[PDB]
Amino acid sequence: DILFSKLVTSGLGTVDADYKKCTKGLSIADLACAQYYNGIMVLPGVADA
Amino acid sequence: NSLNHLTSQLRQNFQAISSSIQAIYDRLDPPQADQQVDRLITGRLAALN
Amino acid sequence: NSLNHLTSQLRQNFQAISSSIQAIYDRLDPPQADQQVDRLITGRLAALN
Amino acid sequence: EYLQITSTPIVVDCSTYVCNGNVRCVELLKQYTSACKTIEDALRNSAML
Amino acid sequence: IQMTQSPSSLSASVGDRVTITCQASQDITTYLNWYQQKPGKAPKLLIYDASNLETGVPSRFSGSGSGTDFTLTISSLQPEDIATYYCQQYDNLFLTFGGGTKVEIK
Amino acid sequence: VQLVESGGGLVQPGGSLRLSCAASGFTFSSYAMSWVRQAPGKGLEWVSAIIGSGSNTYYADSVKGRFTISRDNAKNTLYLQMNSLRAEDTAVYYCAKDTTPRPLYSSGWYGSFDYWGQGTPVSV
Amino acid sequence: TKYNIYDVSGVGVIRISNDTFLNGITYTSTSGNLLGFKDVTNGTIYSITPCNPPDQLVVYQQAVVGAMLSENFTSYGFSNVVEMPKFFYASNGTYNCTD
Amino acid sequence: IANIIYCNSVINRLRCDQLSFDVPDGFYSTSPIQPVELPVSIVSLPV
Amino acid sequence: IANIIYCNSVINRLRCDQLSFDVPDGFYSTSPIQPVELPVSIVSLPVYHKHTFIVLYVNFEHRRGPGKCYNCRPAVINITLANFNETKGPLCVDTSHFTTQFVDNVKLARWSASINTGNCPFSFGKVNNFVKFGSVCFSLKDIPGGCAMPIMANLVNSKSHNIGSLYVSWSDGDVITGVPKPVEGVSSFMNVTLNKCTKYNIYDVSGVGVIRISNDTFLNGITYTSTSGNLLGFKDVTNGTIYSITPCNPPDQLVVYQQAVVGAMLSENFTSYGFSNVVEMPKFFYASNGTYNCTD
Amino acid sequence: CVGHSENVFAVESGGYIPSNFAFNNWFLLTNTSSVVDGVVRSFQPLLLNCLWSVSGSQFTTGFVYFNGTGRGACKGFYSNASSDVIRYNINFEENLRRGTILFKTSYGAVVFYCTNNTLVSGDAHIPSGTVLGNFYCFVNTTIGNETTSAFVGALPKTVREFVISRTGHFYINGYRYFSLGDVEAVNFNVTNAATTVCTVALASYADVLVNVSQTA
Ligand SMILES: *[C@@H]1O[C@H](CO)[C@@H](O[C@@H]2O[C@H](CO)[C@@H](O[C@@H]3O[C@H](CO[C@H]4O[C@H](CO)[C@@H](O)[C@H](O)[C@@H]4O)[C@@H](O)[C@H](O[C@H]4O[C@H](CO)[C@@H](O)[C@H](O)[C@@H]4O)[C@@H]3O)[C@H](O)[C@H]2NC(C)=O)[C@H](O)[C@H]1NC(C)=O
Ligand SMILES: *[C@@H]1O[C@H](CO)[C@@H](O[C@@H]2O[C@H](CO)[C@@H](O[C@@H]3O[C@H](CO)[C@@H](O)[C@H](O[C@H]4O[C@H](CO)[C@@H](O)[C@H](O)[C@@H]4O)[C@@H]3O)[C@H](O)[C@H]2NC(C)=O)[C@H](O)[C@H]1NC(C)=O
Ligand SMILES: *[C@@H]1O[C@H](CO)[C@@H](O[C@@H]2O[C@H](CO)[C@@H](O[C@@H]3O[C@H](CO)[C@@H](O)[C@H](O)[C@@H]3O)[C@H](O)[C@H]2NC(C)=O)[C@H](O)[C@H]1NC(C)=O
Ligand SMILES: *[C@@H]1O[C@H](CO)[C@@H](O[C@@H]2O[C@H](CO)[C@@H](O[C@@H]3O[C@H](CO)[C@@H](O)[C@H](O)[C@@H]3O)[C@H](O)[C@H]2NC(C)=O)[C@H](O)[C@H]1NC(C)=O
Ligand SMILES: *[C@@H]1O[C@H](CO)[C@@H](O[C@@H]2O[C@H](CO)[C@@H](O)[C@H](O)[C@H]2NC(C)=O)[C@H](O)[C@H]1NC(C)=O
Ligand SMILES: *[C@@H]1O[C@H](CO)[C@@H](O[C@@H]2O[C@H](CO)[C@@H](O)[C@H](O)[C@H]2NC(C)=O)[C@H](O)[C@H]1NC(C)=O
Ligand SMILES: *[C@@H]1O[C@H](CO)[C@@H](O[C@@H]2O[C@H](CO)[C@@H](O)[C@H](O)[C@H]2NC(C)=O)[C@H](O)[C@H]1NC(C)=O
Ligand SMILES: *[C@@H]1O[C@H](CO)[C@@H](O[C@@H]2O[C@H](CO)[C@@H](O)[C@H](O)[C@H]2NC(C)=O)[C@H](O)[C@H]1NC(C)=O
Ligand SMILES: *[C@@H]1O[C@H](CO)[C@@H](O[C@@H]2O[C@H](CO)[C@@H](O)[C@H](O)[C@H]2NC(C)=O)[C@H](O)[C@H]1NC(C)=O
Ligand SMILES: *[C@@H]1O[C@H](CO)[C@@H](O[C@@H]2O[C@H](CO)[C@@H](O)[C@H](O)[C@H]2NC(C)=O)[C@H](O)[C@H]1NC(C)=O
Ligand SMILES: *[C@@H]1O[C@H](CO)[C@@H](O[C@@H]2O[C@H](CO)[C@@H](O)[C@H](O)[C@H]2NC(C)=O)[C@H](O)[C@H]1NC(C)=O
Ligand SMILES: *[C@@H]1O[C@H](CO)[C@@H](O[C@@H]2O[C@H](CO)[C@@H](O)[C@H](O)[C@H]2NC(C)=O)[C@H](O)[C@H]1NC(C)=O
Ligand SMILES: *[C@@H]1O[C@H](CO)[C@@H](O[C@@H]2O[C@H](CO)[C@@H](O)[C@H](O)[C@H]2NC(C)=O)[C@H](O)[C@H]1NC(C)=O
Ligand SMILES: *[C@@H]1O[C@H](CO)[C@@H](O[C@@H]2O[C@H](CO)[C@@H](O)[C@H](O)[C@H]2NC(C)=O)[C@H](O)[C@H]1NC(C)=O
Ligand SMILES: *[C@@H]1O[C@H](CO)[C@@H](O)[C@H](O)[C@H]1NC(C)=O
Ligand SMILES: *[C@@H]1O[C@H](CO)[C@@H](O)[C@H](O)[C@H]1NC(C)=O
Ligand SMILES: *[C@@H]1O[C@H](CO)[C@@H](O)[C@H](O)[C@H]1NC(C)=O
Ligand SMILES: *[C@@H]1O[C@H](CO)[C@@H](O)[C@H](O)[C@H]1NC(C)=O
Ligand SMILES: *[C@@H]1O[C@H](CO)[C@@H](O)[C@H](O)[C@H]1NC(C)=O
Ligand SMILES: *[C@@H]1O[C@H](CO)[C@@H](O)[C@H](O)[C@H]1NC(C)=O
Ligand SMILES: *[C@@H]1O[C@H](CO)[C@@H](O)[C@H](O)[C@H]1NC(C)=O
Repeated sequence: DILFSKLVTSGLGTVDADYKKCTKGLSIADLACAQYYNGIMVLPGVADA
Repeated sequence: NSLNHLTSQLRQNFQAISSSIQAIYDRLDPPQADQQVDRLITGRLAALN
Repeated sequence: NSLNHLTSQLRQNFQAISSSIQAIYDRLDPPQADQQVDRLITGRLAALN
Repeated sequence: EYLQITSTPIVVDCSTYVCNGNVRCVELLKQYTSACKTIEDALRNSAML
Repeated sequence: IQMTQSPSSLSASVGDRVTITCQASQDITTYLNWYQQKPGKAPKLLIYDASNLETGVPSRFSGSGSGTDFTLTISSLQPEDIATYYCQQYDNLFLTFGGGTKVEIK
Repeated sequence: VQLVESGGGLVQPGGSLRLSCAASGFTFSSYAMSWVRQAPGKGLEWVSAIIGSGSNTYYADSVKGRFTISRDNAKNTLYLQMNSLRAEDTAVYYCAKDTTPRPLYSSGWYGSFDYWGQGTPVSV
Repeated sequence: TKYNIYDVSGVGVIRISNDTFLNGITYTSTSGNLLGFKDVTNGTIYSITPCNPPDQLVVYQQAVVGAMLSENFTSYGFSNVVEMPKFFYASNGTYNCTD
Repeated sequence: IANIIYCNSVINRLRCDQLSFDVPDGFYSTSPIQPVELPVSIVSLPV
Repeated sequence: IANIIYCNSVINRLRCDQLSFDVPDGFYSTSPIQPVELPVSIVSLPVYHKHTFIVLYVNFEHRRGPGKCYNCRPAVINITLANFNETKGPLCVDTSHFTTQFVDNVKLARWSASINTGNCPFSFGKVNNFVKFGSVCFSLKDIPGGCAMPIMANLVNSKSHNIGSLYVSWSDGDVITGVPKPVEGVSSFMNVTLNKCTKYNIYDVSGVGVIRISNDTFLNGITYTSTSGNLLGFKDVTNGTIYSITPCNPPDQLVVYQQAVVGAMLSENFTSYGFSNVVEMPKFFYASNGTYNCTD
Repeated sequence: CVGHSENVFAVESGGYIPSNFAFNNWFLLTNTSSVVDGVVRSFQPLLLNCLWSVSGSQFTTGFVYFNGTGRGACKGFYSNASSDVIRYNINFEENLRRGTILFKTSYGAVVFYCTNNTLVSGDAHIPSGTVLGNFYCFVNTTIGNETTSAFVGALPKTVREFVISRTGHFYINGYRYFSLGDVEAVNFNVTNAATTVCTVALASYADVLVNVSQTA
């Protein structure tokens, strides 16, 4: 957790987008949903914790 | 896969009058046809890269 | 090969009236010269890629 | 010692990224017969492997 | 080019209908300016092209004329209008002004 | 828009002066400028005019050959050079701005001054 | 619907959101696409979403056996739909499987 | 002509869009077809 | 707005240029700001000289009569092209040098003429900046195979109107050239400034740089160019002296550590970027605020 | 040549220059900038029909034609058929400050001269921006009775090689300065003759790959 959280968390990077909230969208689309609208999909991490 | 992609790019016009180099010199004067052929050269070299 | 290819691509016009940025601004008005220089920017940025 | 074993996989819908869902653009895209297929297979096979 | 304005001076009561003329001794067609110089200050432009009212002066002023005869009128002479008025042609780039005309209240 | 003149003073006959007029609040290189003087208690007399570029300069005959008009578009300054002054040259000199903007590659007409400076005295 | 919102044209679906953004009347993204807008007279902020976002079809032995969806519905003719941490999945699978 | 496939079924659309009669097992992105009966919505500043 | 930084200091400018609030440790290239006022230098070979003046006169006046509408479009337009004698075809230029001049001859106040580029590869006023041609002809009527330049009539704080056009034809070449205007006193053949950043036009090559005198005794040619096409030097044809050309602001390399700039690699002797100490390395100069007594 | 005779050689069969030639005062021709260092490919007039010496070998050349007449005793392989270029190898630091070069055309006689004295050029226009007293070069054009003098330009202080093309291209030290039009023959009548000219070579264009160092 020191190397995963104490070091810079990639919140400004490749977060696997939650597609479930993008289409119903009770709020303006975030950075992850905006990428999805342009066809860019970030798949879930291969190495599950 | 790479061969079919490489050979199919010869159909592209690259905003030129036609994809056939001979069809340009048979339809435009030398000084103006050259600027059109130059688009085919740059586009096809990019395909090779 | 990579360095010579990068330095030689500066001679290309990329469909602009000239490969010299200064010669464009001496020959055209500011609003029309920007449309010509914008071609050199895109062409040269592709050379760096 | 630190060694990398994974890279966050990213896949793109070629039609959506270039046409933004415009129906007329998708018709123009089909003429680029092997353009989108090559891009999608390159990303799909690498992620699956 | 020469310009002559008549009268050289005039005086009228507040609210009257003062009229000052200018002539060009040559066909000027429509190229005439009307200026106003209050005592001790720089002039201001009132009318250009002999009839186009300027954007910062009240519609009390008006101008008309063509060819060799021109006229500037004040519909209701207010106390602020005491000044000297000039006509200036620009048909020839060696432009000339007139001799002026002075107004007075009573 | 503002115009401010400077450089007035007292000089002996035959002397010289360096009248200057600074401009601000408008694109200076787009408008022609002219100097106009008012002799004490007399009507306005046009002295000289210069277009935006500076290629064309005009002078009245009472001043022709003696004065020299100039402009520096880099720092919004209009100049007037007076040489071989005489007695009747004494007056208040105003720098004026034309009302018609013109392209810098053009040479054109003038004569509808919409803004005027405060004026500066010149005595001889 | 085809829209022209504040001189910006496009095609999409408009809905009501519960945002309270105070700045501006139009909101875009890094790609310049229109994500939403504000009604200057009514006070409500409306969101925008493309009509047909991309799905992912799963194919096995020349047949389409599943489909990852962005909403909870029985698309592509499948009968069963289940929930997953970041997407919805639909198929005629009975889930009586291990491999 | 040797054989023909109609681009009607969901599997056939993918085969037609891939320009291939056979498709290797995997995950393929696709988009639903856009409706053609589109209403018009207009919003403008009151001026 | 959450927080802001002004792009005023050297570190802040680097952060703003990098589009990020923090910068990782490393080396970052940068370029000093160019001087804002540049003198002009011109070098040209004297050739058989004859001078043609292409002059375009534009004048228009409103419909004299009962209706005096100022804002209306002008009705009658006088447009002349000097020596353009209609039936003889386009006015072609035979002289080695030529100049284009514009005479906005309207007298109405607040009305001014203008000419626009259109679909031509050059502008009317900009040809005079040493543009070469193999042939060029102007005409007031369409030339088959040429380009068109709109002529416009403008009114202050009002919408403008097209009142004609100028049609041009040309071909590439080195025989004909455009010059600003002959002025008695100035030598257009060798008039240059040294050691100062200057805009130059040297033997048909335009650019911005610094000129100095050098060693080189090269015997062949008069201009020397690099692989990219940039001009590296030239020879004065009279004396035979060769001059070098250097860019006014070559790139430097800044060193950033712990969110601050600690040093800068420079190409010359100066305490640039505010550092108070400068030393010399085998390939470059180094400037920093360091004391030079550390080990690691 | 300059008697060094390293510059006078024997043309190989076919018109090729020997591989061991020093190329002293053999300039690369160009209508633009000159290469400093590098490998470049260009069409250059380096296929010699035949070449002969003039420094110390006697037989003043006088008029030399493009079609072969007027040639000296050329060394090695020699050929007929009209050449498109005549090359004049000039000795060390010689200058065209005196003497003349005569040309012959289908429309008359032409002569190239250059001076600062307005009496030698008579009536000729000189631009309003030159330097008085500096040498400028001119040209006479004679049609039997009339002689139109005209200004053409300025030339370097010293000349190492003079090349004239059949189409009038005038190269000095490798750079084209003038274009006189079609010319049938030339005569380098310049003073200090028999010692100002080293070699003369009739040549034709050929595709070549060139090693260039320090513009040479
Ligand atoms: C400086 O700039 C000038 C611009 O004028 C350049 O001049 C051109 O130079 C090239 C050199 O290659 C010339 O092109 C050549 O033309 C020769 C002409 O001779 C034949 O062709 C014409 C056809 O109309 C006939 O009338 C004539 O009788 C001849 O039959 C050709 O000889 C050349 O190619 C031909 O011959 C060679 C022989 O070796 C063959 O190998 C070829 O395959 C081909 O058959 C070539 O075409 C061009 O004409 C010149 N133009 C002008 C206007 O002068 C200078 O070269 C340039 N200098 C530098 C250093 O670049
Ligand atoms: C393109 O042209 C350039 C310029 O001419 C040419 O480069 C030259 O190559 C030669 C040969 O390699 C270099 O000369 C060598 O330099 C050093 C000087 O200390 C010596 O060690 C060498 O001596 C050898 O040659 C002697 C005779 O000169 C022999 O006696 C001795 O035994 C040695 O073998 C040798 O001279 C020369 O320095 C460069 N020139 C320059 C200016 O750099 C290049 O080779 C050409 N390339 C092609 C592909 O044509
Ligand atoms: C349209 O505008 C042009 C340009 O101003 C007018 O041409 C000008 O016409 C006048 C009168 O003929 C010319 O003045 C005279 O010129 C000759 C020069 O030889 C001279 O003998 C006279 O002393 C007098 O100055 C003026 O030069 C001429 N300008 C040009 C550039 O041609 C034209 O007349 C106008 N046409 C209409 C219908 O309005
Ligand atoms: C190129 O042609 C010109 C024009 O002929 C030659 O220039 C000089 O021209 C004048 C007038 O035609 C010649 O006449 C002589 O002029 C002088 C001065 O008046 C006088 O001394 C003589 O009585 C006679 O009239 C003059 O001969 C001629 N100059 C020379 C030096 O001969 C010019 O010479 C021609 N170029 C060459 C290289 O010859
Ligand atoms: C707008 O509605 C959304 C509905 O998702 C609200 O977001 C949820 O907020 C609750 C607490 O109110 C959280 O427990 C949920 O986890 C949130 N949703 C998600 C998807 O994470 C949001 O709070 C509402 N906002 C306003 C201003 O009304
Ligand atoms: C997907 O849709 C189904 C059907 O509406 C939802 O299932 C119902 O969920 C509600 C609570 O939201 C329960 O009370 C019902 O008993 C559920 N089952 C049925 C058969 O109606 C399901 O919750 C939805 N899931 C999401 C994530 O939206
Ligand atoms: C998934 O299962 C559904 C179950 O409804 C299948 O739907 C049937 O499709 C056929 C045609 O193939 C229709 O005639 C039937 O009416 C449908 N419903 C039923 C209840 O049988 C569907 O085909 C299946 N899809 C796949 C790809 O296996
Ligand atoms: C596409 O058509 C070609 C031509 O029929 C097929 O290739 C032939 O298939 C038969 C099958 O019996 C083979 O015996 C032949 O040798 C093949 N070649 C030729 C030249 O006849 C091909 O199989 C078809 N492919 C698909 C995917 O439909
Ligand atoms: C070299 O160029 C400079 C700059 O253009 C010339 O100086 C100009 O000379 C004229 C005539 O005296 C002045 O009106 C200009 O104002 C001067 N320009 C500047 C920037 O000072 C100079 O005359 C040119 N010629 C030579 C031979 O040096
Ligand atoms: C670089 O510039 C610095 C500062 O001008 C030079 O510093 C002094 O210069 C004198 C004269 O050359 C030397 O004798 C001193 O020893 C130098 N002192 C210091 C403290 O540096 C320096 O010599 C210059 N170097 C070069 C190579 O130009
Ligand atoms: C390096 O040291 C110099 C010494 O001159 C510092 O210069 C001072 O900088 C401050 C602002 O930070 C000015 O107010 C002073 O006037 C400057 N001079 C002096 C003599 O104190 C400089 O700040 C230091 N720079 C770095 C990057 O460490
Ligand atoms: C080479 O060209 C010349 C010029 O056309 C030919 O003509 C001879 O030229 C010489 C010298 O001018 C004269 O003496 C002769 O009288 C000319 N002869 C003729 C028939 O006109 C010359 O013959 C040509 N030589 C070759 C071999 O073609
Ligand atoms: C023409 O140019 C020559 C260039 O040499 C000038 O002649 C020189 O004049 C100076 C004195 O001013 C003498 O010291 C030189 O010896 C002269 N040169 C030679 C080669 O003897 C000449 O004055 C110039 N002007 C005219 C009108 O002929
Ligand atoms: C080449 O130059 C020499 C030197 O001027 C010329 O020889 C003179 O020619 C004229 C011709 O009329 C004679 O009057 C002189 O007596 C000659 N001698 C000297 C010593 O100058 C020679 O003729 C010129 N060549 C040509 C073809 O005109
Ligand atoms: C906007 O307010 C109006 C007027 O009360 C109402 O008709 C409309 O439905 C409202 N819409 C929203 C999203 O509040
Ligand atoms: C489900 O799987 C089990 C083994 O895990 C198998 O025995 C059984 O037959 C399957 N089907 C049902 C309906 O239970
Ligand atoms: C103008 O063109 C006419 C019409 O052909 C022609 O007769 C005349 O010579 C030309 N020249 C002048 C000076 O008008
Ligand atoms: C100029 O002279 C020599 C010869 O080219 C050269 O080696 C030297 O480095 C140059 N001079 C200077 C002062 O840099
Ligand atoms: C050319 O020569 C003169 C005279 O020798 C010399 O002073 C000058 O520096 C040189 N350069 C130029 C550009 O005049
Ligand atoms: C240099 O560093 C050493 C080691 O830390 C220290 O002892 C010494 O005092 C320092 N000297 C100076 C002049 O800073
Ligand atoms: C050239 O022609 C001359 C005259 O006919 C002849 O003597 C000579 O041998 C010829 N040379 C060649 C190479 O044809």
